[PDB]
Amino acid sequence: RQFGHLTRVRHVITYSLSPFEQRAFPHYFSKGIPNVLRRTRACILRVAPPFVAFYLVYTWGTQEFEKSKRKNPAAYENDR
Amino acid sequence: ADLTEYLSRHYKAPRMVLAAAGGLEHRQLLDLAQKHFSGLSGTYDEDAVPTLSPCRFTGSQICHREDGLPLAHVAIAVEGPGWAHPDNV
Repeated sequence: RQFGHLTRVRHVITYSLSPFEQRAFPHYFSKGIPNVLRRTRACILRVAPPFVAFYLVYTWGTQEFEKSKRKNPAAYENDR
Repeated sequence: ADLTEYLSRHYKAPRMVLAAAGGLEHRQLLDLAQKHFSGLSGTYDEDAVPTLSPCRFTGSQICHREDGLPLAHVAIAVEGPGWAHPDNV
């Protein structure tokens, strides 16, 4: 496991450019924000709904905890 | 058409040199050049005279990966001086 003994690669050509010759942030807001959005659209459907379902169970459970904490109308009413 | 146009443009007298070396008399070479080479045209059509625009050197890499070949060949270089520069020495 070293550079030279990794694997057999053939017929590939890699064109590169010096970091001083090229830019650091090439088309960052131009090409990026769309690419970021595309990536968000790809994942969102798989990622979000469980956290939404958590939020629903969270607020509901806290709501129902506050309901059960509070008074009830059958506590000695219509019973003097 | 391309070959003949390339010839007609670039192969001309002011862009050319006749060199010689050995046992020969400069006067005689000049007579031979006058007698045979003076038939070449001596300037342009007022355009078509290409002059060299300077070439941009770019620090960069090219890596033709090919494991089938027996020995790796590497060539690394920085930007050169040009023919004129005394630094060459």
